[PDB]
Amino acid sequence: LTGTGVLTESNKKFLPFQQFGRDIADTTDAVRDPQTLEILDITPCSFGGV
Amino acid sequence: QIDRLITGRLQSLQTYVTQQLIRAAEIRASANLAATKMSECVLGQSKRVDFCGKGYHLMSFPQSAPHGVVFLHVTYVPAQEKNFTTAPAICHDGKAHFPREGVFVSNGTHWFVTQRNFYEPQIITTDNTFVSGNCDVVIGIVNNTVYDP
Amino acid sequence: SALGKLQDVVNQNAQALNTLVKQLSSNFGAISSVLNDILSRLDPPEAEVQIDRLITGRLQSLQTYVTQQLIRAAEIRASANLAATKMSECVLGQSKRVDFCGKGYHLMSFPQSAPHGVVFLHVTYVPAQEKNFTTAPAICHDGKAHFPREGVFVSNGTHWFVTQRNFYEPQIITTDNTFVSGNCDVVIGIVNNTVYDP
Amino acid sequence: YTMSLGAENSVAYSNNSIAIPTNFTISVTTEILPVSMTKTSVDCTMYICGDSTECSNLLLQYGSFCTQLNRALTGIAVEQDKNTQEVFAQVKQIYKTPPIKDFGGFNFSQILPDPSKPSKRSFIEDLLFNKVTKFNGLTVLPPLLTDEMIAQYTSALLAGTITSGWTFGAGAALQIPFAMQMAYRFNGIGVTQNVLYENQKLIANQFNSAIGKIQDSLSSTA
Amino acid sequence: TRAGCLIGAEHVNNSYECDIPIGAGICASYQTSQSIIAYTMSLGAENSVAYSNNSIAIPTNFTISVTTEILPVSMTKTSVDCTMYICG
Ligand SMILES: *[C@@H]1O[C@H](CO)[C@@H](O[C@@H]2O[C@H](CO)[C@@H](O)[C@H](O)[C@H]2NC(C)=O)[C@H](O)[C@H]1NC(C)=O
Ligand SMILES: *[C@@H]1O[C@H](CO)[C@@H](O[C@@H]2O[C@H](CO)[C@@H](O)[C@H](O)[C@H]2NC(C)=O)[C@H](O)[C@H]1NC(C)=O
Ligand SMILES: *[C@@H]1O[C@H](CO)[C@@H](O[C@@H]2O[C@H](CO)[C@@H](O)[C@H](O)[C@H]2NC(C)=O)[C@H](O)[C@H]1NC(C)=O
Ligand SMILES: *[C@@H]1O[C@H](CO)[C@@H](O[C@@H]2O[C@H](CO)[C@@H](O)[C@H](O)[C@H]2NC(C)=O)[C@H](O)[C@H]1NC(C)=O
Ligand SMILES: *[C@@H]1O[C@H](CO)[C@@H](O[C@@H]2O[C@H](CO)[C@@H](O)[C@H](O)[C@H]2NC(C)=O)[C@H](O)[C@H]1NC(C)=O
Ligand SMILES: *[C@@H]1O[C@H](CO)[C@@H](O)[C@H](O)[C@H]1NC(C)=O
Ligand SMILES: *[C@@H]1O[C@H](CO)[C@@H](O)[C@H](O)[C@H]1NC(C)=O
Ligand SMILES: *[C@@H]1O[C@H](CO)[C@@H](O)[C@H](O)[C@H]1NC(C)=O
Ligand SMILES: *[C@@H]1O[C@H](CO)[C@@H](O)[C@H](O)[C@H]1NC(C)=O
Ligand SMILES: *[C@@H]1O[C@H](CO)[C@@H](O)[C@H](O)[C@H]1NC(C)=O
Ligand SMILES: *[C@@H]1O[C@H](CO)[C@@H](O)[C@H](O)[C@H]1NC(C)=O
Ligand SMILES: *[C@@H]1O[C@H](CO)[C@@H](O)[C@H](O)[C@H]1NC(C)=O
Ligand SMILES: *[C@@H]1O[C@H](CO)[C@@H](O)[C@H](O)[C@H]1NC(C)=O
Repeated sequence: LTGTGVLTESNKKFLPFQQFGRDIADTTDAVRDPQTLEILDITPCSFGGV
Repeated sequence: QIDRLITGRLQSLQTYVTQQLIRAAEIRASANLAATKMSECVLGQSKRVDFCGKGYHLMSFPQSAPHGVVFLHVTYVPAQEKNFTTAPAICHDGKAHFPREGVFVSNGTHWFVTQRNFYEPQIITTDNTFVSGNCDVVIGIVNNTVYDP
Repeated sequence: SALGKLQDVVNQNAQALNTLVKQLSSNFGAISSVLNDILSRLDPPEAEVQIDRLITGRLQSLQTYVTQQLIRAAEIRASANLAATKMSECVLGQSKRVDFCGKGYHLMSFPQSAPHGVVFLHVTYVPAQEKNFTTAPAICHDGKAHFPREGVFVSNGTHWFVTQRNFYEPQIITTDNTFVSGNCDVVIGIVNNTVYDP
Repeated sequence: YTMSLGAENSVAYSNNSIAIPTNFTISVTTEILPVSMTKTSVDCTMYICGDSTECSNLLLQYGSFCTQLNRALTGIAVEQDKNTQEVFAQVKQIYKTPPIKDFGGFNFSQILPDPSKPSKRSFIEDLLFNKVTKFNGLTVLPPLLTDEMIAQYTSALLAGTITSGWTFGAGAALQIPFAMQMAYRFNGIGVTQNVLYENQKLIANQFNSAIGKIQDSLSSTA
Repeated sequence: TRAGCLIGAEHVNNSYECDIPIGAGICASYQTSQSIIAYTMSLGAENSVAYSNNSIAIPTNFTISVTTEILPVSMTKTSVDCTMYICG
């Protein structure tokens, strides 16, 4: 998978075989780093109207 | 491929925007109704039937709510009803007497005049009733004596 | 800015049309936004595809504009029904509906035309100068209680009058301003006084 | 089944028989109305073409779709703000109830603001608030009037109604004992005022019972 | 503010009628030497009604006020030639 966002230390407990998270509205939410066995939350980068 | 995707996403956005516009028109109608209710119901006393709760309206109290309003309608409802004999007028001395504000009633023996929305009998006097015509016209006139104070 | 409500409407319509016109300047994926150029530059085999793209785009723009017009026409129909109801129950009569025909107590209304709209001059009555008074719901005279027919009892400190409730018009308390009911052991707040009998 | 419209009830009509009520009830009903939506706003460029220059270049061919969509959503948000403003902001001033609650026996403590409360909301207001329950170009603009301000507006309207009747709407607020205001209202419904004063305690108790029943209904049924 | 970051606006404590709405109870406006200020909009001057169980306030004078209520009635009867617009 590919995307843009900020990776942060997560609070979830992924199963040993789960890789990619998913929110309710079919949006990627967290990922499992392939090398380090740590789960990273993907918070999309800040934006807003001017 | 990106032309296809852009067309699809634009169509989805247009559908969403049209649905939002229609639902917002609905909500604007609801908000106009709520404003009218607050103006005529809270700030005053409505005489429009079933516009401010079943029964005769007394008052209202507004209450906030998330993206909405809640009216507490305080209304007056007659509960306990009695059967009385009635007449459209009573004949005293050839004249026909009609109630100024109320209706004639009879518990079988005597004739009284009561306000229409609450049984409060009062002896019939020339200050409760007004004269008109004679007793040969009104269909159903009854006989009685109009006490003179 | 007073007539903004009207101006807005006009502006909106104009804006819509403008966008529609500007939608003629878009290629929508075609090789040119001018139909004549595509017809002059390509043979039918691919001119048909290009014109198909242009037609799809312009048809979508037209449908969008039509839907916008329909929704705005529903808005304006609602406003027109409101205006008709106001004219019926406000000009051709006297509405007792609170705040529906101007702030205060409604006296009358006068309609005025305006470009794509109407303007109501609502003539209303508003109390201005007010005075405090001590008041009582009823008064004993001979054990019986008297209640005011129209108006409320007031006291300027020493004497008691009966005055209509929308304009201080003190009148002596008598048996033609007040009506009797029962006795004055039940009403809460009663005060003593004499009820002059004509 | 074939649904029944209602219970059959023949009226004993007769040309010389009338039915007059001898007693009444003071019933409080509840009427719920929506006033506004959530002020949603969508950024078409980021939704359609999230972080993609080529997609944006292709999208720029379609003209001014985004301008009119954003304009419509902005109009929607403005309209919601206007709806809330016109529904609630109908009192020129902010009246507040005096500490004395000598309201002819009527008890408004369930609708007046609670000085010890989360956001100065009344009991029924708090019940209503408690009975009702991202970064992809979609945002939710905040309403112009915060719930505290709407609570203040309802408090001003309620205090005006309680302490002045209807006069506070027409013009300057004119105080009046609540019993006399209810006498006005009874005169307004064709029931002479003496009915009130002779049955003041009963009417006050009935109103309190009705408010309690409304409380229970709101607390029980979501 | 709860609506975001505002730059160029002088934050004052005094409340005023809302002129340019920002959000979350904050409105901005140009005021006096002159500059742009953002403030928590006021709902109106507060007041207390001297309510007591045996006190009534009655008017003695009056004013006849003519207010103005504006209502749109009709749009511009636009008509579009579909075939000429699409396929001129
Ligand atoms: C109809 O009502 C009248 C008025 O109350 C009744 O007449 C009175 O009856 C009581 C008995 O309860 C006597 O004490 C009064 O002296 C009577 N007053 C008069 C003026 O007669 C009458 O009895 C009632 N009739 C029926 C059938 O209920
Ligand atoms: C309250 O009103 C009464 C009635 O007008 C006032 O009594 C009158 O006062 C005038 C003097 O201003 C005398 O000439 C009358 O003879 C009085 N009439 C009666 C029946 O007493 C009374 O003074 C007023 N009280 C106040 C405090 O203004
Ligand atoms: C109005 O005047 C009457 C007098 O006619 C008062 O009635 C008296 O009440 C006292 C109790 O406070 C009794 O001790 C007397 O016996 C009563 N007198 C009579 C003749 O019944 C009445 O209290 C007065 N009202 C007010 C509100 O003071
Ligand atoms: C009118 O109705 C009310 C309530 O239905 C009556 O008040 C009740 O009176 C009875 C006496 O028989 C008491 O036991 C109840 O506790 C009362 N209820 C309340 C809520 O106070 C009232 O008596 C009726 N009045 C008439 C004239 O019928
Ligand atoms: C108005 O009614 C409320 C309840 O409906 C009263 O508050 C109650 O007061 C009693 C006595 O202290 C407490 O035991 C209850 O827990 C209270 N209930 C609530 C919901 O607060 C209130 O006292 C009444 N107002 C007046 C002036 O009597
Ligand atoms: C992958 O290799 C790194 C060092 O190159 C090591 O620290 C890490 O533990 C390895 N991960 C696994 C799952 O073997
Ligand atoms: C009045 O009389 C009719 C029949 O004459 C009867 O059905 C009705 O119940 C009576 N009304 C009351 C309140 O009892
Ligand atoms: C009412 O109906 C009865 C029943 O026949 C009749 O005798 C009487 O004359 C009628 N009265 C009126 C006023 O219609
Ligand atoms: C009423 O009394 C008159 C005599 O004064 C009589 O002629 C008439 O028949 C009476 N009507 C009724 C309904 O009793
Ligand atoms: C009535 O008395 C109160 C005292 O609490 C005062 O504030 C108010 O101004 C008085 N009314 C008028 C019209 O002056
Ligand atoms: C009105 O309130 C006062 C206290 O300010 C009290 O003394 C008086 O008894 C009350 N009157 C009534 C009728 O409740
Ligand atoms: C506004 O008041 C607060 C205290 O309530 C104070 O800290 C702040 O400095 C004040 N700001 C201005 C511009 O007066
Ligand atoms: C009522 O107000 C007007 C001002 O338009 C004033 O001229 C007039 O004297 C006032 N009337 C009374 C009785 O104060």
